[PDB]
Amino acid sequence: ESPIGVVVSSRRNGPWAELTLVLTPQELDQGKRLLLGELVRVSSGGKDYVGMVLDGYYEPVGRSDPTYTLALAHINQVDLEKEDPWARKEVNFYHHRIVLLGRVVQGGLFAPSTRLLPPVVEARVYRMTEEELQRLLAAEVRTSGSVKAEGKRRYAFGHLAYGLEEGGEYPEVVKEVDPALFVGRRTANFGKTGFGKSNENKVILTLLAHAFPRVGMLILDQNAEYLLQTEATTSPGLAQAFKALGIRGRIRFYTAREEAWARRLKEHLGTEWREYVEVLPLKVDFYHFPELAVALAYQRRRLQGAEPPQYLENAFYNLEDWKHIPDRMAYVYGALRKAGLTPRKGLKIKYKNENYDISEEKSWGNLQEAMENNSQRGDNKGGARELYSRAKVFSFLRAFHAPGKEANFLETIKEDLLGEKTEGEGKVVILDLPSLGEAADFFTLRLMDLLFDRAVELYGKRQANFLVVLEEAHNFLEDKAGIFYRVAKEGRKYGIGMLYSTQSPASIPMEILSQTENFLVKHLSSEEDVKVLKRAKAPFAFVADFLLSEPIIGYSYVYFEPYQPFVVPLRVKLLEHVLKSLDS
Amino acid sequence: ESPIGVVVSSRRNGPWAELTLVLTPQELDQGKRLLLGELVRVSSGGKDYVGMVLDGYYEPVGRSDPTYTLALAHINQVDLEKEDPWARKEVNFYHHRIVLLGRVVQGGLFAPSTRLLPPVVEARVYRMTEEELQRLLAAEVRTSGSVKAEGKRRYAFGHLAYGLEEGGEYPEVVKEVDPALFVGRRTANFGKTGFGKSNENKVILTLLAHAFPRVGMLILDQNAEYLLQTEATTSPGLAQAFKALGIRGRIRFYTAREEAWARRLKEHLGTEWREYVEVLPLKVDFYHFPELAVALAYQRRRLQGAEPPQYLENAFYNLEDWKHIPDRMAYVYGALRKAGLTPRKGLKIK
Amino acid sequence: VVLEEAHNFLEDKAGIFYRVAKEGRKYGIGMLYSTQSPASIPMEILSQTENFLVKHLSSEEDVKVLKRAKAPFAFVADFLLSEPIIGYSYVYFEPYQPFVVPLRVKLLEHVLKSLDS
Amino acid sequence: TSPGLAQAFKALGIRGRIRFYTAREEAWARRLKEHLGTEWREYVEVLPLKVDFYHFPELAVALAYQRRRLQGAEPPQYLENAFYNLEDWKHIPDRMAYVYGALRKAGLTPRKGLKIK
Amino acid sequence: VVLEEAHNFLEDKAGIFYRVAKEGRKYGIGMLYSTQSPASIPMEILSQTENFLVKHLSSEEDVKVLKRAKAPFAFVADFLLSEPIIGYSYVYFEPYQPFVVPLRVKLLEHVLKSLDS
Repeated sequence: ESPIGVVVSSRRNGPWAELTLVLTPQELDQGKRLLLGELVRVSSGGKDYVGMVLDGYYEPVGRSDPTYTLALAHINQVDLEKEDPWARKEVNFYHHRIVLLGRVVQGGLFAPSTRLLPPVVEARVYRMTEEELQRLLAAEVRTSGSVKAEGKRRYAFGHLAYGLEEGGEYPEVVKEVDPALFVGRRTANFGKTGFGKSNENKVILTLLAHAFPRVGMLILDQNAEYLLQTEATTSPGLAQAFKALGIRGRIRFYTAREEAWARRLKEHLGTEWREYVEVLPLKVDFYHFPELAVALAYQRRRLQGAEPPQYLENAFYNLEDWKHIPDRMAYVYGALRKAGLTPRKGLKIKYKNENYDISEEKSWGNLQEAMENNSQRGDNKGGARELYSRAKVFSFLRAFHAPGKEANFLETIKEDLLGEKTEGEGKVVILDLPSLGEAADFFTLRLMDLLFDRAVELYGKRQANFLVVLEEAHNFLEDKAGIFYRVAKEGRKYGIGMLYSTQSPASIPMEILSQTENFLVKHLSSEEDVKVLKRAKAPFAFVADFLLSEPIIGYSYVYFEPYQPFVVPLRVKLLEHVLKSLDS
Repeated sequence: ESPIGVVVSSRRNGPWAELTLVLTPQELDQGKRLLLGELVRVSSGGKDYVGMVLDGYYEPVGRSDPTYTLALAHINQVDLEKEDPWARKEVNFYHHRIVLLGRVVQGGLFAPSTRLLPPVVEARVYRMTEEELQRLLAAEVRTSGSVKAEGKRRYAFGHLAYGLEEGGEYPEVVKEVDPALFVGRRTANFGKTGFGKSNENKVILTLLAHAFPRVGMLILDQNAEYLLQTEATTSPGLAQAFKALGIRGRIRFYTAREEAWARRLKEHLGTEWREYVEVLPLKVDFYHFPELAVALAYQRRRLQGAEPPQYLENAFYNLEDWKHIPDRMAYVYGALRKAGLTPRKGLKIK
Repeated sequence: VVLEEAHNFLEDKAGIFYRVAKEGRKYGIGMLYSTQSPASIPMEILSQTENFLVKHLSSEEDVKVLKRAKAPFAFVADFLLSEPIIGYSYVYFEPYQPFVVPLRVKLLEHVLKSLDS
Repeated sequence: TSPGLAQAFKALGIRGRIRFYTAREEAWARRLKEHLGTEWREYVEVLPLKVDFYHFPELAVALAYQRRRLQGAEPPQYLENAFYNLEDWKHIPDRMAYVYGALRKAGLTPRKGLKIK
Repeated sequence: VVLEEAHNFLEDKAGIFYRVAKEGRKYGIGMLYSTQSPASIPMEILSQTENFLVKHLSSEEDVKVLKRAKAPFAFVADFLLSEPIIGYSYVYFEPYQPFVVPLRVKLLEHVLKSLDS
């Protein structure tokens, strides 16, 4: 209840007002210290201001020579702490710099900065208490003289901390976050690898599922750390988090390794694991969907110089026309069978006028010979015949082919997220991208194009209401004509949110960064990464030096646009403690 | 075990916390000195910090005029050491700056930098011991309240040194690396030629080969230095190191001068050199891979303004299609034959 | 992949070596690249590099870009700029190393004599 | 609580000045009925936002030519030729037959009674 | 190979003399090239050079480039800029020479007289 020190000066340094505080020898003996980045209370003329410690330095006070006094005692082996108390009282001062961030007025409105500069005899500095700190983190910017809205329930996201220093942690001062900030808005996760990215991504997704049971998710799992993230560690995944919370029939898992994941799911979720996770195949029968086979081959590696062959281009554009002619479709099916794709039993074609059986080895030989008897003159050289002759281009499709499937998981996911009968009620979709091998990039881009077009059709009727979780976003957001770039720019108009994570803010386009609403930043060691962060968001200039020099795991700076007063340093809660708290 | 000097100032300079201390005449006469870049211990408030010596200079202490005093002592031919000791002790001070890197807490956790700034009357500076240095070099970053992870075996890489200055070499403080740091990640080697790049690269490759016998290497040797010892140097190559370590049948050497390299390998490794190194040709049959020849023609020098001919462009972009028409392949084979490339016996075209 | 004089290959952002250096971690391909001109290497590769071994550099731009890439290299700029010592290198292995460590590096002969024992 | 231009015009008594173009006429008409009342047709006029591409093929050609072009732009030659010579083609009927046939094969339903030569 | 007015042959990266300078050490071909403006030589060739014999330079760009290539030349930049002395040369042989040494070079007549004895 006493002032920390004495205010000796004040001024305005650019757009911010600052004051100088001095700690006396009597106070330093009692152990009174000020940490950097700490928030303090400044009282001047009946008004309370919000302050922050910026700098600390040593200056002589009065007519003293600290260097001569201290050096002389060392030479004479004089113990200042015990033998010469009067020489210790004249050099034991310390200075600090405090900025005035603003005020909390009315009913939680935050008035930024100030136009009144306090005189040195009217200003006092106090240490904030836990009750005051709780009301400070709830302050927010609204217009003027208006009533606070209140409303949706809030959830604890993390508690205030000032680094790893002893006494700088406040477990009871928690920042409560309304999960509505992550619905329909962009969220960026920055920081070095292995500093707490996955824990705070799973915490966000667990709060969204609990608070909003009608908002879906599309998780493109690149590192396989979202379904069962036990991963020989002790941090649970979303499937285990949902089991604890009692959420059933909301996770749909797509993978090409169904047997491997089913065994893992059984040993972690128990015998009843099918009530929480549904496993679906990512393999497709290319005989049922030959248009996917041509599209996959049309957009392959194309070593250095891009050389899309003419015969693939003709088949790519005119494959739908060929489906009405059984004569031409024989070459398409024969091309797939020649490459080595195993067909289902009983599959029959209608080459010429005789029905052949591709699945049978003897009849497949007769069809092969008949395709050479006709191919003895001009006939229809080109088009379908080119595919049959150059059928080695479909060799790589063997890994993705499963006879007798008729699934088309691309259409299944669209019905899961934007289906008419699947209206609301939530649906979490997790895709095992590594199991898709080299076709993961083709199917991910094709899926996003399919989902975005359906979201536009629903405009004026209902919103999409699903979130896109993207990992290593710098590989997808760097192209101004990419589908992910368009979603991150035009997705707010159709109720589509994005939670994209990357290790470097400098690799994201500045126009994408300037539109992101929520920022969660961890340790960054690159000068350009910090500079880009300060360029996009002005408030991040007060924590720029801390980010460069403090590799602390689990320590994050959060900022939610547009009505948050300042950047709050937080120690993000572990998912294990979130589950226990949500169990009440 | 006494403080090195007296701390006279402290502040924060950017993202780091620095302090200024003074060395007294008594300490300089006994030979107590601080090396630049040396790691020291800082005691403050019952806590230990790691500090690094960054700068040193000379500044007058008190109301003294060192220039006038020294100049007038020199002018009058006065031995300050044995004739006027008071004047000598009035000006024999030195100043040093030390930055605080962080703290070691729990069982080796490293807490970086500091949010707390020490008052000048309680801070003290001590020299580090070899045991403390060994403990400090083993510290690392981990979350909180956890134990060490340990695991795989480590191999010594080098020992701490503070330059070529005497007394700054610590052979007992070795740094041990885990070779898994080099598997699947990126490593950069910077420095001008002749200052130890090749030795470090060969040490890293030998450690990786010994520790991980399942990971291969593709070495692009532009200087012909990684296989055998270079002229005027006795530093062995990878073949000699593999022979010493007993690794057999893992090196496949590709060259266009197999005879000379075989002679050198017989000279160095001996009669049984074929159990360690396999020498292979570096030639391509261009009648079976005409695309290689077409590409080699298409990315020639093109001096000054580039001059890529149209026919070479269309060949480079349409050889795949031309491979299915006999006359185009006949023309290409005829061009190759007219160039001078002898074909294999019995080759027939259509 | 062991690559020498990497500034001739990593400069081209459309080249194969740039793509390898940027995306080889996913497929399990490692890179060890050596050069005496760090300033000609793109900042993305420098900032995403894990292990660093730095020796004497006779150019201010190289040391400046080294400091810009990683913050802990800010305390060893002058020593690198002014001291041509053979076999003396500053090492930094990411991501849990506190600071840059100066080392007199062992010779290959000593390493072999230690390994065979 | 901030009113739109339609509600402000209704408050000010300004009639027949707003012409609203949308592709969701039904939903916007529902919203206008909810907000402005039964006489919303005296203030706001809702009009479609569609084009008959069989009568304006230049719009279709311009739409196809200037599309997204992911990564580096790769404009096809035939699209450029059409984009620069459709006006000339308009005076040669059997060349226009190909354009109309392509539009038909795309899936654009035509009006009743359309004839080509 | 002894080359005069080297800036006319070393400008192009695809030239034969550029390739001889860049890759000629692996085959045992040496080069001694003379030019008046160091700023006309590409920085690759300048960084690949070992021996430097520098005389009076009056342009700031030349001395700036020379300092950028070789740091030890920053100690004699002003002397080079201000003193047109005939026969006065600063020598520096890489990579083990401590500092740049200023010399008055022996004339050919005196060299012949000394070598005869």
